[PDB]
Amino acid sequence: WCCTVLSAFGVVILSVIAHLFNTNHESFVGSINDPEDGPAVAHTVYLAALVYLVFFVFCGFQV
Amino acid sequence: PTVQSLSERKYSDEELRQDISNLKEILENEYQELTSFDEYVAELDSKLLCWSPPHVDNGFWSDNIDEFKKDNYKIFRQLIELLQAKVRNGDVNAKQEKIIIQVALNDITHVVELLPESIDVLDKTGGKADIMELLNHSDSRVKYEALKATQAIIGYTFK
Amino acid sequence: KEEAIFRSAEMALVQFYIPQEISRDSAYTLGQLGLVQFRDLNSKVRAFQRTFVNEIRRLDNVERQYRYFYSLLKKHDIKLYEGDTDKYLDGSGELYVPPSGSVIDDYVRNASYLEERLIQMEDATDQIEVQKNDLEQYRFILYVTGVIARDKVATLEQILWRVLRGNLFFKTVEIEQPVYDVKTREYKHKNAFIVFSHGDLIIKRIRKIAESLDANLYDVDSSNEGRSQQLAKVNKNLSDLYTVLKTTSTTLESELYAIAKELDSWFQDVTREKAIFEILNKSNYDTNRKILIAEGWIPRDELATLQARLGEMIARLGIDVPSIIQVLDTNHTPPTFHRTNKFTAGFQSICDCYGIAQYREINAGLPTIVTFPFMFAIMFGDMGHGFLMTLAALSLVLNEKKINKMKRGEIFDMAFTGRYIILLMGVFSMYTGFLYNDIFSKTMTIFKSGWKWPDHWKKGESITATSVGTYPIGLDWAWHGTENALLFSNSYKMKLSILMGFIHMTYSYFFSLANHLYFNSMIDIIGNFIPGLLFMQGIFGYLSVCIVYKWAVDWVKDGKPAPGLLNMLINMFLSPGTIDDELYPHQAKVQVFLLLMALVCIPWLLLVKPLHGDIMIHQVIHTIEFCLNCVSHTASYLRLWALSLAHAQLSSVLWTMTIQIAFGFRGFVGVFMTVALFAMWFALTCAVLVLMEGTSAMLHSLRLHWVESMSKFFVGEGLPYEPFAFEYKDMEVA
Repeated sequence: WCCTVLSAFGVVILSVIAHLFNTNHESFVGSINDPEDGPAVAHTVYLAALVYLVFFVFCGFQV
Repeated sequence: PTVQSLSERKYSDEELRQDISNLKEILENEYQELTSFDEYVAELDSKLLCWSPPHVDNGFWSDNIDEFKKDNYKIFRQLIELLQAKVRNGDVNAKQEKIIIQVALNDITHVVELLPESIDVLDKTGGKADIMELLNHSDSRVKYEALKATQAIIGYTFK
Repeated sequence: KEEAIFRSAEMALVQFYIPQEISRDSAYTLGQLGLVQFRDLNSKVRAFQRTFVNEIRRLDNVERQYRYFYSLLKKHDIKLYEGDTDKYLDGSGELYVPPSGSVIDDYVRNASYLEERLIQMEDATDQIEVQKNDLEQYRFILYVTGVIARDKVATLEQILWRVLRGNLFFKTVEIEQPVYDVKTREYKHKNAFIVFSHGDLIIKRIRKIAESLDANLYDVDSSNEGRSQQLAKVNKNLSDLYTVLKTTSTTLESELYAIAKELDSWFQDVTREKAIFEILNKSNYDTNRKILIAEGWIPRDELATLQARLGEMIARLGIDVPSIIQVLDTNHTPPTFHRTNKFTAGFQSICDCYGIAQYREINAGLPTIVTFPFMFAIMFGDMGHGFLMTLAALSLVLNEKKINKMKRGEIFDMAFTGRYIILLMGVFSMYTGFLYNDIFSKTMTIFKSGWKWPDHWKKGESITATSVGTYPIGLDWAWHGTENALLFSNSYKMKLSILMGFIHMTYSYFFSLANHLYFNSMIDIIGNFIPGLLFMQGIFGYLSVCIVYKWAVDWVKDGKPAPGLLNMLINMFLSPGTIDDELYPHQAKVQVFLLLMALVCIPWLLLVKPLHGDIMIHQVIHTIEFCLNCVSHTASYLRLWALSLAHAQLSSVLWTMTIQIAFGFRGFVGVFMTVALFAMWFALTCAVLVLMEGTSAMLHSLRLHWVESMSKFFVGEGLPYEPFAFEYKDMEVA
């Protein structure tokens, strides 16, 4: 119940991170110090978002 | 109780205060009636009892208990037998008869705590067993009175 | 005509004349309205001289009876179903003002009768305990006999064989089920203590020893026929006692459940009656004369409503007796009442927690309602954090009906009362984050970044960017991870905090002028307002103007070196000026003149105020305090930067930890780790940052408020208004 909000927030954040990585913003893969494998960053963030959404579904309760 | 509550309330008129004092003084008639153990005994012998302050004579004074002790608990035993017969008469379902039966149950409960000899007499006469059987009275007040009487009888029985 | 939050709050004095007979009805109507504060004219005498002192004692006895009823309900886990009904009564009182009723004596008698059944139930419990003790004797089944808990049978046997060294047989028999003990308050496995021996003295000694061994002896006859008869009699008595106890328990439970159906309502009514009696005792009254004649406090705006309600009560009264109020003048200080809207009550409470404002008209403390969220935001910073806490405040605000229904809570009660302060704080923080390009230490760069590095950035060597224009709003989008970024942001929020703080101080000072102008206080104005304004303007406003100017002039293109703002202040303080650089050729002379004026303003504080004294020492102390406090607070306002930079660095470090935990190698195991890393980061951010940083920062902004803003205009303590409405608690019997 309580963890559902956390899972949803994590899913949203990971989705935003994946979008940024795919777009290759100045942050994240944009920085040279950070790994430049932008597609890899987007893939990792998207899969993390999928896991977070699965956690959201699991925590979802009806009554 | 209404007179007592009114006396508790504030009086806005001196004439009202005088009237309240006069009513309080006149309330001594109830006390005089209650102390009349002869009046209570006559009412018990009378076919009707109105649960007047005389119905609390035993609590009001030990004179009522001493009078009921007479003839080896027979003064109380006669009233107990009369109440048991009235219960067995089948008229107790009436509301006025229900009130009379409640008064009789209260009197029996007072008698039971008055002296264990009365309890022994009631048990011997079978009145105690009949009261215990009829403890599940339909009327809530009658039921409470019968429960109190049974508790008084049981309390002395185990003592 | 009603007045809102604009200036030192409004109130008025009025005397209400009422007939003696309708005193209780008028008191109930006023309490339901709750718009007056009766002056304690009759409370000058001691409490023992109260007119309703005997009625107060009767109400106290009724309250004691209600407390006993609540204790019984708790002892039998009653549901107190009237608690739901009590909420409607509070709602009924707040909305339609139901009549109180004159049956208070009837409820008093009912409470006495309930105490009668309470004593009866206690006696029934005692009888049940006795029967439980009697039931132990029923365990006797085929010389001294007794029963003892099995834990001590061996010890009793050893004591018997020692004290009675001779031969004495024993007949221990186990009990199938435990039996409750009185003192121990527990049921323990027991065993029979049948023992036989010769000698009367020996029997007495055995009985005494068993009694010392916490035993309860029994007189069961040895004869088989006699023992059987006694057992049958005991069984019959136990059955009768069990039936009687069951009936008594059922009756007591039914009575308690019936009482619980209206126990809360009766308690609320008793509390309302007690409050009415207490108000009457404090209210002025006479014995011979027509009772219920007194004065009190009431707003001017509520006069018509009070008259209409009094007329309605008189119509509802059983006697046509007029009831109105009279407004009279008095030099005794009036109270102060703030008109609290649903979303400004929290702000008003926060502002007035410091003290009680002076009297005038309208309502006061208003600018805090807007400034506190904004000043908390200016140090909260993060767009994401501000948005999250705004969402939390929205969640806590949309359910106000449920929030009122729910328990207030130890800390949540303060938070629930702040369900609207937190929302404004979140909105302001979201705006500040829309400026501070850091969602969570991240410049999203919605606009176009005005900076550009050289065309071919070195393979691994640092470079310095160049810009052609300014950012449309907020920090320039290129400042992310830059080495200069720390110093540039520091030099930014130096002037940011300085300018915001001076603006706040000057606006509060304007408030101060407004409060002086509401009164006459011409000497006060001349001696306090103008010279303090001269000080803070001609020093710190000049510093702020210089800070603005150094930003106005493009020293890069103009070529003139930029003078040090701190250097300029130092030159102004302990030199005739002539800094290594100046804002303008007159600006040096202008700064010298302003410093001279500020210095000359000190005697104005010292001596212009008295104008007539021994009390002038207080004025001199106040002047010194004003100067020192202005200097210290305007120096302090950089503490807003302190909090802001702390928040920004904390967010950056938290995100760095989150990225290191989550990204890793972006593998399947890496994704698994990130799945928990993101949640851990969110939990840490929420708890530490939001729950703490935000509460602390709200405290910091409020502290800056009381330290500087209200310290500029708050005139001192005053009389807090009282509504005198019925509490309608109907809970917390402790």
